[PDB]
Amino acid sequence: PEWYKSAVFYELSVRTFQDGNGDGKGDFPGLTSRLDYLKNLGVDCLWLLPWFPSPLRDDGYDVADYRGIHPDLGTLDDFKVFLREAHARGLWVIGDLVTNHTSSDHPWFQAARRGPTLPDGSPNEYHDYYVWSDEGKEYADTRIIFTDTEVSNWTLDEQAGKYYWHRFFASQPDLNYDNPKVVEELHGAARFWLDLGLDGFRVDAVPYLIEREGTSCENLPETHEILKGFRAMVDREYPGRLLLAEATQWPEEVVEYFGTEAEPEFHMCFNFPVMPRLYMSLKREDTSSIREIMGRLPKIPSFGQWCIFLRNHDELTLEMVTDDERAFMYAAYAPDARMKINVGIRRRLAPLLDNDRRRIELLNTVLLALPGSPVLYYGDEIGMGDDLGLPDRNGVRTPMQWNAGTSGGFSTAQPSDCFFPPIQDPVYGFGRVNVQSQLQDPSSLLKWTARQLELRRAHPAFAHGDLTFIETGNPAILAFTRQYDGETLLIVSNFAGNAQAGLLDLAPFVGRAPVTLSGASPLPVVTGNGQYPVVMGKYDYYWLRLNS
Amino acid sequence: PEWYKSAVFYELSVRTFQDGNGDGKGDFPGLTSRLDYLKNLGVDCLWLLPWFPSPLRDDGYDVADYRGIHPDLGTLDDFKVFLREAHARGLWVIGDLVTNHTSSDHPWFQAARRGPTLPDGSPNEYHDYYVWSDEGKEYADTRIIFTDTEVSNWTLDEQAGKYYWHRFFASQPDLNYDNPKVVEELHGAARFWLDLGLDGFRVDAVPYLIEREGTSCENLPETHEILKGFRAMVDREYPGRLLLAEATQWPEEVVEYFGTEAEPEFHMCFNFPVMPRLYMSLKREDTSSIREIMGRLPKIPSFGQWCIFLRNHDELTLEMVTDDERAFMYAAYAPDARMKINVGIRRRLAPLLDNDRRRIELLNTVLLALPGSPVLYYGDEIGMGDDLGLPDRNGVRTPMQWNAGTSGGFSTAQPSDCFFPPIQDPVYGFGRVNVQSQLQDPSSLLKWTARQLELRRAHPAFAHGDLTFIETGNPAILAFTRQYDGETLLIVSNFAGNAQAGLLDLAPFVGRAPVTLSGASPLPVVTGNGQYPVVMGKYDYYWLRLNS
Ligand SMILES: [Ca+2]
Ligand SMILES: [Ca+2]
Ligand SMILES: [Mg+2]
Ligand SMILES: [Mg+2]
Repeated sequence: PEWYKSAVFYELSVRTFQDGNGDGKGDFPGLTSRLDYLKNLGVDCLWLLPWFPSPLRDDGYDVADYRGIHPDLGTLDDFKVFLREAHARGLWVIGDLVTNHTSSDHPWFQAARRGPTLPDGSPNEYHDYYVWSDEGKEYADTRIIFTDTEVSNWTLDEQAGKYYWHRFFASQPDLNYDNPKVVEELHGAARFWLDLGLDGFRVDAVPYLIEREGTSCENLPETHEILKGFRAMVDREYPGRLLLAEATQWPEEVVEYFGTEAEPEFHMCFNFPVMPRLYMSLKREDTSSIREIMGRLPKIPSFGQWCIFLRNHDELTLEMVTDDERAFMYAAYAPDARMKINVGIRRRLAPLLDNDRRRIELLNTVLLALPGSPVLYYGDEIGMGDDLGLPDRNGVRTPMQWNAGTSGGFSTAQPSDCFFPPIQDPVYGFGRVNVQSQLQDPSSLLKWTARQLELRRAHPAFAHGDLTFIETGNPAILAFTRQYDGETLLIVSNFAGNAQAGLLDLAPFVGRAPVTLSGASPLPVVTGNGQYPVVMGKYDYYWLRLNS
Repeated sequence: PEWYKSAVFYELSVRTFQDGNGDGKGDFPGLTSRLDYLKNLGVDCLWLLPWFPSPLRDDGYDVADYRGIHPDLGTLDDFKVFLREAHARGLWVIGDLVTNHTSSDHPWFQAARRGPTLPDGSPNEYHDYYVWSDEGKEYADTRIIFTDTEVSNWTLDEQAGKYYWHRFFASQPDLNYDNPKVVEELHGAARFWLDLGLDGFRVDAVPYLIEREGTSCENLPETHEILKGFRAMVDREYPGRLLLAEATQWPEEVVEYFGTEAEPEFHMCFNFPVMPRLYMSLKREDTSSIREIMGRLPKIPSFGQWCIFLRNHDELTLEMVTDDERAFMYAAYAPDARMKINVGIRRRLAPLLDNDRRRIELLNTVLLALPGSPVLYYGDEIGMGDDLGLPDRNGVRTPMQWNAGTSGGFSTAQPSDCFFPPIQDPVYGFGRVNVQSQLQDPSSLLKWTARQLELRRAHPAFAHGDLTFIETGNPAILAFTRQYDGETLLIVSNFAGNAQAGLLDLAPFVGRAPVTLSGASPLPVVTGNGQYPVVMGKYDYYWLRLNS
């Protein structure tokens, strides 16, 4: 099995994890100095948010140089020391590859906006890197992702006197993927980090590569053909590396980003479809949407693995739910207007769940039990909160809370001088929520998370097994089996806030003896018709194995 | 029923609870400012720790005066305005009436140590307030309560050329209740206080205030007789006022401190026998000794009400258990030698349980669901810790952690300047553990404790019902009914740290449905032989109702 299929992933931002030089901004020596924490947590793969030169208008997703380290973060040598130190402990590291767009400061765009003809009359080879219209009327009816900021995906450049296309901020013009030259520029950018030993990339915003009149300009077959060539290049020149897709689409579209056995595409795709449903079910005490949306997801190819997640550095996206589900999620998880942004909710995991550790634990166990490799949002493992006074999605990117000291140990700069201010409020601030506290606390959420990954790590069925929902006769009780190489696990979760009963249909397993995976406390052998009664307490989770 | 049977009791110490003036010592004006917090928590009755003037060689239980206010805590003025406010919100206030002994610095000993006759020739009336002994051989077959500090109960005084008796410290000379001017002086002690508004007293060290040869000098019939007088004096002169007794003995010998219907002693008595087997059964994951010690209590009189508790201002006493049980307890709950004292363990409740909230919540449920009126020890509702760098049992008596400011909000004096230092450590300290934080946090242990009080108060069969244990087929699962007034509670509690299956014996309720007390989700209907199957997750509590 390929290494990503057994990996626990951890998403962090360099600028926001550990400040190492007192200026208030995270950097590569600060991260390096913290690799022991990441390793002893149970993390296998670090996914780093963009680290390139950038004005930071979309926090570095507006790349101005695909081949440097951003001056806030240190030097290209600092990055080389970090990559070497992470590999010595057995961590993989992936980067973030912004294929769809660059920053409007990228030298390419500064050359492109000078018109099709550079002022001495010869053709301007860069003008064509980007996507231009005389009046910005093409691709109408296509939607706007940043609904609270942009009013058109086209914008007029003052010096070219034409419009350019951008699916995101106006400072992030789309790259033109019908220009073969653009394809090689990025294959070459991927080559520069892969040559240095990077283990692969998260690949950003992949559904939006190619645009076509008369289409939504999402999931276009031309976009898949490009992504196929990225994999064909990685497959030939860098066997073993990982390509992981960001694609918030509906199930029948997401699964396509794996390609096929004959035409592979991505190795991994975030399971965006399940993520909203975890939160809906919890609030409805009805888990059917989890089962319904899961059942819409086709089998993926042999090399493929889902990456399961609860929250990331973005808002909780309601882009891919129905109008009614969206409206239901806003009412349940966004009671204040300031809580929402671009068809999303911009809150951290713990505040989404009313800080109820039981609910945090339940979803964290659903995160570890579905088919796939899990990704942890940095700081979620100590129960970090949010700062919704910050703009856009910055509120869920406050600094990591290392201890109760100056700026939660993130920096020796004062809180007001850090890149984003470290949280200080009585519930979620660093005096109460910090890593030092929770390493010394015997029953902290940090120790739980570690123990629970330790638990997962000891049963490969969690990483490689099939999946089979079990009828429970109570919508509050979600039940499934995970089967692999002999072992059968049976996973039972109550999404209600009080005690619940069910009749598990274990008819296929009559005469088997369930045991807890933690300590093998025995449960009644399944007998008779196999209709098996269970009771559960509020948010309980049963991790069992079925012995034959 | 009488108000005590239906009340929530809160134990606190004025010195430790809230400083009003700035000198690092909790005073009555300050306690009076925190009366709303106790009201909103759902507490009915404050049991205070001795507020009387003292040298404090045993935090107020070496009493030098019985009829005034220790100047640390403020004035008698202040006490008035305090008892006026506690009553102006619906709070009963009881007091600690220290009986078997006084402080060696109490006028009646100061005078008594001058000998059996004054130098002028007139018999010293006071010399026989206390027990004396020419050659200290009278009363050998006796144990010393404080075995870490006292070698014997006799202490040779100098100025009276004589030994004198103390069951506790040499600075607490025992009182002589073969003297009737003594008895009068402690009926007169009371009269002082109940006449101002007080509602009763906890009675200190009842089983030891009468001593006689050839015996064990505890629980002697001569001793119970005086107590009957106190009750008699109180029923006669102050009707509807409480008497609660510290009676750490084996069960039957304790029940005797209630009186009988004919001649009655104490209304209320701490259920010392059960409090240790809770801790034992959690570690053993085997509740059998919880039943056994409740199954060895005799029924109690009508007016009689057990007082239930988990922890208090002392250590966790292990005095009344078998020598096998006392070794296991130490092995389980005192890994470090300096955590023991006087055949006991001097740790707070949250550290005793590894700061594991699930375990904390569990014992609290069983607290509030066993037959009695419960007493909560201050700070346990937020999870406070213990400081073993304090002497005696003062490690579980640190300042109330109110917020995250100067000294936890307990005082404006810095931590070095407080009567005892607040706790500052990364786990239990007041930057992480305080009231302000827990007021603001939807799922805090504070709000959980007051939610569970609200839930106890909607179901009077907790205070007033009887009690019947139910078979479960698994010693880890403790279940019992509490019936009263045509309502039946079914209380099911799992003491194991992993999931447990049980077979509950519900034969008497065939055709009834258990429904959760919280949220009213019904469980399946008891059918057949009433062998009702259950599964529980680690430390679950099911609070159910059985409908006709
Ligand atoms: Ca594009
Ligand atoms: Ca005595
Ligand atoms: Mg820095
Ligand atoms: Mg004071």
